[PDB]
Amino acid sequence: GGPSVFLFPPKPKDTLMISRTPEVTCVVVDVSHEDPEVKFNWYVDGVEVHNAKTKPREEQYNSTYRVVSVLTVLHQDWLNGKEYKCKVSNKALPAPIEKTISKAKGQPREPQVYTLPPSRDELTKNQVSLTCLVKGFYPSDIAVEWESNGQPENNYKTTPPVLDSDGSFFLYSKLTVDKSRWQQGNVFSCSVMHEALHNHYTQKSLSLSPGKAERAALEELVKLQGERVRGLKQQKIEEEVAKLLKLKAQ
Amino acid sequence: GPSVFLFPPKPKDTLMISRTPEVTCVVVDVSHEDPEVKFNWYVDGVEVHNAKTKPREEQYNSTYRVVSVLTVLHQDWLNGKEYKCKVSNKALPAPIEKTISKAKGQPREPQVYTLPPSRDELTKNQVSLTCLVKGFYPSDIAVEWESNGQPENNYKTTPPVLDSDGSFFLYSKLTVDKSRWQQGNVFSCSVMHEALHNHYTQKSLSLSPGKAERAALEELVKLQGERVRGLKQQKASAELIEEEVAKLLKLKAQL
Repeated sequence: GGPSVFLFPPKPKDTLMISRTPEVTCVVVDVSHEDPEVKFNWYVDGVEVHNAKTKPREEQYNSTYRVVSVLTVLHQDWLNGKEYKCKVSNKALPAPIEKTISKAKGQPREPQVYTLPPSRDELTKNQVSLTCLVKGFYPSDIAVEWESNGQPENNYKTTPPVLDSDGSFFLYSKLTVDKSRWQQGNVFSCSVMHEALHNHYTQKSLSLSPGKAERAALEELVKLQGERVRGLKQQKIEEEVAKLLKLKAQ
Repeated sequence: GPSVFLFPPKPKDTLMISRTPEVTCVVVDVSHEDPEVKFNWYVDGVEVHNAKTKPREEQYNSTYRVVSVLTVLHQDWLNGKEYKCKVSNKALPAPIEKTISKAKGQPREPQVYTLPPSRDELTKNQVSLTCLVKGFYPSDIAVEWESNGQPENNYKTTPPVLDSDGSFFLYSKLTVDKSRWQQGNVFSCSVMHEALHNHYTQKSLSLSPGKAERAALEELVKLQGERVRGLKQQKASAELIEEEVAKLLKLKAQL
């Protein structure tokens, strides 16, 4: 047993938002101080590529080196299921080691997002738990955050994806808030990114009483469409502005 | 060379006195060149001799996997005693020593909360009953669902997640046909943890009618009772009586 090669996929969030840079990471561990040089060759569907960045080596606790190579990938390439291969050469190896990685294969399935208010039993406590169930998704690569009035909530934790009996995945995200914020009728939003959602995005809202969050969302859309009409009017025209006035009325 | 893993007892086995908690020491990648392996077990530095070694299982890569299982006392494990597995093998420069114990820290009682299905989910054929278990320490816990004193078989539980206050939470999701939920069946989320009285608690969850819905139900019961008594006092088909009596019984059941 000489050096070992491990290959890690991009962060789920990075593959789904076009604004972010998804990268595959090739980690070589148990590199001897004797022969600590490592050459990486990268291949995309068998075709060699040259855009990989090499990180500086790091000392492991067992007085060996860990060496990392990071390859930027195209959103579409990763999601289309292109195979990424890392070939590692080192003098302490009889031959180069190859590892391969790609997105999980299988019929992608759209996540169903369900918000759950606090248990009546939990309303005795000073903090309450807002629950978001995300279920029936494939593959397991997913991102969940919480918002309140278009601003990120930071006091939440998400479970890892769990394999369901039907071969899809589910998880739960738990947002903790002061009971006062809940009782005041604030609207909280569970926001989910996944490859199988329209625009890779959905959100579900949740508040102390039923139609209040639905009414709130409708008013927000009215505001934005009003700004859109005002915008197009200040910009210039008449046909397109009329169509946007029909949207506002809807 | 060979690698040693040490695994703790199943949480349910440490909590029920009827069950046998065991620590498992697994050695993998043992060469059939030097395939003899001696296990020494220590409880808080003190060697013990009650360990049962399983046979030897030639792996696909023509190496051996050897497993040693040490039965532990419920009390010893929960009191946080350290269990050490020392593995000696001629292909090793020195013996490999691995240690395991229950997490150290103030044990904290889990709070159990059942959550009915999202209104949005009641459009679908199956619904999710949710059990939130939070504020527990340490992470060792067991969660099952029951209905009418029988394990429900379509549920999964998440791994314990570390909360921002240093305690753990998880969720257990029971999937049921929406019919079973709608018809007012009681489901129970059952939790075992060292910090619970009797290492056990249960929380139930069902559909029942509100205050206003109960009133309407009582009115229908009255009228259908009059209708049934009417048809019985009169002579109408046992058919029609059967149908009407069945409806009346179903109404009463909903209360």
